[PDB]
Amino acid sequence: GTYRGRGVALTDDEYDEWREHNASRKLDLSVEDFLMLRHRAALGADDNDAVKFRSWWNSRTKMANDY
Repeated sequence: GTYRGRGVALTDDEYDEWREHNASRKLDLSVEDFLMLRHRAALGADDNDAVKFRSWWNSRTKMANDY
């Protein structure tokens, strides 16, 4: 996967789609946080924020797991 904190630009879609994540989940989250949520979901970590991200994002998009 990508990274976090290191000026992460993330894969092309998901970063832009994070701006949508901000909208849809009615939060005001930074990309790093997003990248984590998707990271865990995509890769194989099940931290609840990431799983609730998964649930929401995978009913609609189902991302582009660092593709």
